[PDB]
Amino acid sequence: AYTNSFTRGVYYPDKVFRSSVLHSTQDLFLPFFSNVTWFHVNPVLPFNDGVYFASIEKSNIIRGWIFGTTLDSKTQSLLIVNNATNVVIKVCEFQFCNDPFESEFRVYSSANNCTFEYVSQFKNLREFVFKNIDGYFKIYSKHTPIDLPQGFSALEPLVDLPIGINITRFQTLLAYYVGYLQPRTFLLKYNENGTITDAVDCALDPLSETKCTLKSFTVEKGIYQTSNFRVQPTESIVRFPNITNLCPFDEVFNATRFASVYAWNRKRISNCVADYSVLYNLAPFFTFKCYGVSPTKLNDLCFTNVYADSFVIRGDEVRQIAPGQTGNIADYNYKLPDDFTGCVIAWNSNKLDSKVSGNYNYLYRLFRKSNLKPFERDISTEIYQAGNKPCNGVAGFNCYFPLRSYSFRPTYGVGHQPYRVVVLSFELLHAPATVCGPKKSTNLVKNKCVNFNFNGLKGTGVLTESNKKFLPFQQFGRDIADTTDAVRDPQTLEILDITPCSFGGVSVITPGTNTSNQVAVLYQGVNCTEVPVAIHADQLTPTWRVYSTGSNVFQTRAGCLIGAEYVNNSYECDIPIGAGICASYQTQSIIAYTMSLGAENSVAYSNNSIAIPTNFTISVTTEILPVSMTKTSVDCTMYICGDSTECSNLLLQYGSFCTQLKRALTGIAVEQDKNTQEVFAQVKQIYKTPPIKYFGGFNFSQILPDPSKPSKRSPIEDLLFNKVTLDLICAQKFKGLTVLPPLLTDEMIAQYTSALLAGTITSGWTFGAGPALQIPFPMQMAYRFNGIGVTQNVLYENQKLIANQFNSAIGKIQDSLSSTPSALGKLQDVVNHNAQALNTLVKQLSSKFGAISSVLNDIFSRLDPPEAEVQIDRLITGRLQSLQTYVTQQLIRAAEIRASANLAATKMSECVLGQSKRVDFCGKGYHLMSFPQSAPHGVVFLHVTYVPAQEKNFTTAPAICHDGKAHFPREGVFVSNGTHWFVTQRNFYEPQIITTDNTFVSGNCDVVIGIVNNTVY
Amino acid sequence: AEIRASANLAATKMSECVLGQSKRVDFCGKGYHLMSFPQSAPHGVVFLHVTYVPAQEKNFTTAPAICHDGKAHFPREGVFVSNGTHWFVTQRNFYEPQIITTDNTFVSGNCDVVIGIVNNTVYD
Amino acid sequence: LTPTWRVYSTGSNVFQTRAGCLIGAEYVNNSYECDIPIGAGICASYQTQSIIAYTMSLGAENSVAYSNNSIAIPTNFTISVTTEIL
Amino acid sequence: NKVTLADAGFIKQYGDLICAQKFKGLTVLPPLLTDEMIA
Amino acid sequence: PVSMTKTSVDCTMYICGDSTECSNLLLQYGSFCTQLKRALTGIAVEQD
Ligand SMILES: *[C@@H]1O[C@H](CO)[C@@H](O)[C@H](O)[C@H]1NC(C)=O
Ligand SMILES: *[C@@H]1O[C@H](CO)[C@@H](O)[C@H](O)[C@H]1NC(C)=O
Ligand SMILES: *[C@@H]1O[C@H](CO)[C@@H](O)[C@H](O)[C@H]1NC(C)=O
Ligand SMILES: *[C@@H]1O[C@H](CO)[C@@H](O)[C@H](O)[C@H]1NC(C)=O
Ligand SMILES: *[C@@H]1O[C@H](CO)[C@@H](O)[C@H](O)[C@H]1NC(C)=O
Ligand SMILES: *[C@@H]1O[C@H](CO)[C@@H](O)[C@H](O)[C@H]1NC(C)=O
Ligand SMILES: *[C@@H]1O[C@H](CO)[C@@H](O)[C@H](O)[C@H]1NC(C)=O
Ligand SMILES: *[C@@H]1O[C@H](CO)[C@@H](O)[C@H](O)[C@H]1NC(C)=O
Ligand SMILES: *[C@@H]1O[C@H](CO)[C@@H](O)[C@H](O)[C@H]1NC(C)=O
Ligand SMILES: *[C@@H]1O[C@H](CO)[C@@H](O)[C@H](O)[C@H]1NC(C)=O
Ligand SMILES: *[C@@H]1O[C@H](CO)[C@@H](O)[C@H](O)[C@H]1NC(C)=O
Ligand SMILES: *[C@@H]1O[C@H](CO)[C@@H](O)[C@H](O)[C@H]1NC(C)=O
Ligand SMILES: *[C@@H]1O[C@H](CO)[C@@H](O)[C@H](O)[C@H]1NC(C)=O
Ligand SMILES: *[C@@H]1O[C@H](CO)[C@@H](O)[C@H](O)[C@H]1NC(C)=O
Repeated sequence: AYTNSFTRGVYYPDKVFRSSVLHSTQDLFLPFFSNVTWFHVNPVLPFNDGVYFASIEKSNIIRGWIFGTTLDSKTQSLLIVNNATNVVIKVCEFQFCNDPFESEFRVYSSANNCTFEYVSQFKNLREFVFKNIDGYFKIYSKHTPIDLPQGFSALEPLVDLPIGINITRFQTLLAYYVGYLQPRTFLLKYNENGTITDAVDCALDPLSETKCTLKSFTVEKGIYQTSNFRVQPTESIVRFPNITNLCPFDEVFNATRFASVYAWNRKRISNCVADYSVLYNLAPFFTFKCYGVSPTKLNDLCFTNVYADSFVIRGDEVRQIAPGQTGNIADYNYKLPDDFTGCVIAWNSNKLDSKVSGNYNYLYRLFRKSNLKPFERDISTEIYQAGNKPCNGVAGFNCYFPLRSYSFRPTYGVGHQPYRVVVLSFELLHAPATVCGPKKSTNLVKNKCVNFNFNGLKGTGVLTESNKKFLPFQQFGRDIADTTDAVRDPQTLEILDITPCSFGGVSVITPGTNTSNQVAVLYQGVNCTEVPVAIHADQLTPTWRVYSTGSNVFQTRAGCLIGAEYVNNSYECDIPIGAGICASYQTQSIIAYTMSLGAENSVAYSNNSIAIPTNFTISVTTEILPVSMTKTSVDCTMYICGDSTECSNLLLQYGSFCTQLKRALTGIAVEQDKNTQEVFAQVKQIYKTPPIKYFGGFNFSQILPDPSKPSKRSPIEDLLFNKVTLDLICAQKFKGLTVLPPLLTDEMIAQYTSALLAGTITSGWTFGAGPALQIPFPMQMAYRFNGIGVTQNVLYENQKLIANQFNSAIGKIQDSLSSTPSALGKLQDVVNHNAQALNTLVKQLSSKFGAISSVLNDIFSRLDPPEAEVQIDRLITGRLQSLQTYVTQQLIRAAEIRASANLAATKMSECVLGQSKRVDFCGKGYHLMSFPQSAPHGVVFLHVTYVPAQEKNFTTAPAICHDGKAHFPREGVFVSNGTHWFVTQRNFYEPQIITTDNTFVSGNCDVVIGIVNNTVY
Repeated sequence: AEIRASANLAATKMSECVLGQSKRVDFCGKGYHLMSFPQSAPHGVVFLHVTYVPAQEKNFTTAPAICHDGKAHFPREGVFVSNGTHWFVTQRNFYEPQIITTDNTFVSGNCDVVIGIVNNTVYD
Repeated sequence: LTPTWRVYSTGSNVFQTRAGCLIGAEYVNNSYECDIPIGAGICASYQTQSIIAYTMSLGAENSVAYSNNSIAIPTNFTISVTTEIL
Repeated sequence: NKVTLADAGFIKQYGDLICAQKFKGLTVLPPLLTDEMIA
Repeated sequence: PVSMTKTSVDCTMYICGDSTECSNLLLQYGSFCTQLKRALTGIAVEQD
């Protein structure tokens, strides 16, 4: 039968204790919700990559297993039996009987050579995990007092056996379930007492991939870039030249007599198959040193200009056959270019060249005027002159013959014994190739993703017939990036274009893990006709699938959306997809739609119709502005090195990096206090509110300091300081990352805010321009109504209604902040950004950066200084880069916060210390006044504005013709109830009788279009 | 980027403080801005801001409106203040008491709504 | 002691602050304008003769005589000329 | 018609400089608001 | 100007194009690609 494995088979991947962490592990796991085979009480199930084995029973019916390859005597098989006394393990040549199954003698007949033996110690669930890696048979296990259960439980290591055999099949020695392992990435959640309490299978589905991307088990609503889909190569091809003759290496290496180093011999190698394995049969212990390549890779490459230079030298000069070496041999005999690509093969040839008597067939130049250029040969015998004399003639004093013989003898020490040297020079500068290693050519697959190899150029992509034409000397084409984009096929000589395999970005639209587990997927920049759908795991690198269902596939200019039904109704954007398309959870399913820009409203325009408001609303709105960020300090050496003195000494050689970082962070830290001072320290005097808090009916209790509180904060300020969350700090501290306190405490900032509020309440805007002049609050409001163009009588006649509207509006602010979650989101964003940056810095200390380990002490305690310093250099470079990135991001964030703080200071000056006429600067409507409230890292402004309401249509005229004079309203607009004509102020309907004092006259009523006949009393 | 923000601010101040008179509070100095003068400085600009600062304040009694002949009067371009026994209308930022006439105030309704209205003669 | 040198803790010249331990300054109870900022509201200055730590002063307290019928009006003015450097 | 865009971030159908960038892993995403909605 | 081009980078494709050994090595340089992606996503959201 078959059943669902659920979330079972997780096993502790390491022996390290961990607590309150989310750790990511790549290992052989049992994929979640896997189809496991259920057997009941059996056959010989295969061993694919490791096995999860479960056994629900209460009678020890299951006793062991037999892992092996043929399970016969012709091979070696592992045997594991659980006898009531012990457990027996035996890798040994077993002729297992056909139905093994208490008489243990009924399992196998013969037990030939045994290379490994070992002995050790409500139904029940015995879970096991068997793996075979690097010759080790690992077993993890767990017992649970109990269709597999549907809970989470993790398996602990039991034993690793060095059994040294391949295991392809196994059989249970007699309900047991058998699942299989695959290479997977898992996100494991460790408990506080170090217990794995949950896992996420990253490759299970798109939501799991989102969870692993965010390193969390809960995903908020939104759209997340999770990974990129990548089409995988279907097959592989190899295209090498058709040449089959072997290279003439025997006539080079196996030569009766080699040349002299001064007249060294050069041989051209072409049109042949170069099998370098034929080497390694030279005078044993020979030197085979390569430059630009590795000896083990020569058989896999193709070469352009292969030359074999052969000569004989003395052993102690073999070190001189290398780039940049100096000496008689390297200066006057045989020089190699500094940029030499090739291989030097040297081997002692005492038994070929040495002569008991002295061999004079091998000479070397000892004296030359100048040095030689690379690969140059000098075969002249002129007399070298070390003296100023006209040496022209024969040898003598300061006149030496330039060549001297080695005189190799069998009795010499190794250092002066003959060595035969062969230098192979080749250009791996691709180019058309004639010498190639032994490699078989497959067929050419076009218009299909493949792994390809053209004369050693390896790659993956799609090959198409090219319209480009190469010149005879050209074999590859290159693009702007200098990557090969065209290749001439070595056999047919046609030109093929190389294109990358289809790939793209994938985004996951989630309504929120809380709300639902449904997801939609956006394949970005792709049309649905091209969305990968390959069934087998050969495509869509994510490796999960979101199959179509008809109405669940939509095409947007941002890409193809799968899993969201498109609707024709328009809404506000909930989750932005792009190109006008948004998505949301209907409730039940995810729906995509075109976003609405808002509701239409045709304004009734006429040449004589005017709408005048008849009422108003006092609106109180909120504006939240960051003012400062956490001041941070970094102990550079403690972060980079951390208790390692060797690392500190090595660090000293890297420059003034830490001084620069400290200076930049100090600049940011000082700027934060400057920001706070510029926002809140505007007042010179700490004004205090009057003990008797009557203000004409206006109630400031929610904004004024509350004397009960130990901090003397207002109720709204307390709500703000509780809504913004401001052991991880200790972990950061241990790495040298510290937070510096702000200069102004929250009590001092609240005191500044209180002084500002008292000044504005008791004196209006006068305390911002000089001495604070007291004025009754209703009179101040009358001034602020005169500011927005409303006559004073409006306030005094509506004092109680205005006061009540203000009080109710101020009352709703507490709810509005506390209710809407993402209200303080800007200040919380500042806090979260700092915390995230520091946590990222701490987490970067576990990165190896290509070194063998991220622990400096382990590197120093296991390596000699020469190589240790290389590894430590990798680590120090990586950590320095982490610090530099952190400081640069901090500088950019501090610039942005400084802009926000300059804006907050401007708002403090122009909305709290005065009444602003700038539209939308201090709230939506017509600004009346504003109140500041401190917030953990910023300032909240409560803007009080006047909003017209209950508008009424009237008929209007540009002017009034009376007595023959044209009349225009001095401080208002002409309106008509329908039959009578009044003059009204603009923002409040207050009709008045048209007199010659509320009106002025200019010209006759013959030029003013629209002029109307009436009487100006 | 920081210096460019500073130079944008300096250009704005050159436009609104030197080429005009600014109503924005504290944009062109502390006090009510009258005018400003630019002076070039080595790598920047210096603005000499000339502002009007009120001084030598005196307390007065004040009322929202004045009741006369059963009519409520609100000041046109001033506030009502009292020497102690008589009543004047003054401009806000400088003590310039004037006899309350029916030319520097306006009538709006009766003296039965304003919370604080005071009886006195509005000379016609 | 990594910095080797040590400043003697004479008792009256050791103080605890949220910024850390201050040694070589005497905490007083007067409030002056901040001269050298230590942090968390604490500043330092040369008294004259020794270094003193103190809680910084936000400014001189003031109380505006608010009533529901009293208005302060300036009788005079000053023409001020301030400087702004950009 | 006076400002020339380079990519504009719209669907590319498999089969110049944009192609080079895309093959190297660099893409342009479309703005949320279209030109018509901004208009 | 109001907005600029929104850009996305496939870090693995740029650094390790079509090489798998390079990708498995790149898995050891920490969260660099994740930080780059987060920064560019922040820019892209800021444009809208
Ligand atoms: C972890 O184990 C400890 C053992 O002392 C126990 O006290 C604690 O409650 C456990 N944690 C849980 C149950 O979350
Ligand atoms: C040299 O000769 C030996 C013996 O015939 C042979 O095994 C070897 O491969 C030859 N070396 C080369 C480089 O051909
Ligand atoms: C995607 O490909 C199909 C098939 O060629 C085509 O009809 C469609 O227009 C393409 N998508 C876009 C956005 O052009
Ligand atoms: C006044 O408005 C109406 C309707 O919009 C229009 O027909 C008429 O021409 C306008 N007046 C004049 C003088 O055009
Ligand atoms: C103005 O609005 C208020 C509600 O805030 C209402 O009580 C009052 O009656 C309205 N005034 C008029 C004249 O409708
Ligand atoms: C002012 O408002 C607070 C909170 O809404 C309330 O408790 C208090 O009684 C109010 N004061 C007056 C004088 O109405
Ligand atoms: C003004 O008139 C238009 C059309 O005549 C009407 O739709 C609108 O509701 C009116 N507005 C008011 C405030 O009466
Ligand atoms: C004219 O305005 C008066 C208010 O002053 C109003 O009582 C009257 O109804 C208006 N005329 C018409 C025709 O509505
Ligand atoms: C307004 O009165 C004047 C006075 O003679 C007259 O000429 C004009 O035609 C009148 N206009 C209308 C629209 O009645
Ligand atoms: C205004 O009255 C208050 C309270 O009596 C007083 O302290 C203040 O000095 C007075 N103002 C002037 C300018 O005399
Ligand atoms: C009242 O004003 C009058 C001027 O009309 C003058 O007696 C003096 O300034 C004030 N009187 C008192 C007692 O303040
Ligand atoms: C002003 O005069 C009216 C009319 O007699 C009276 O009702 C009112 O009380 C007077 N005001 C004061 C403050 O005495
Ligand atoms: C006006 O102020 C006085 C003194 O400050 C106070 O006794 C009175 O209650 C206030 N007005 C009202 C209506 O309470
Ligand atoms: C106003 O102040 C000036 C000094 O700035 C002084 O000379 C003058 O007498 C003052 N005027 C009054 C009326 O106090």
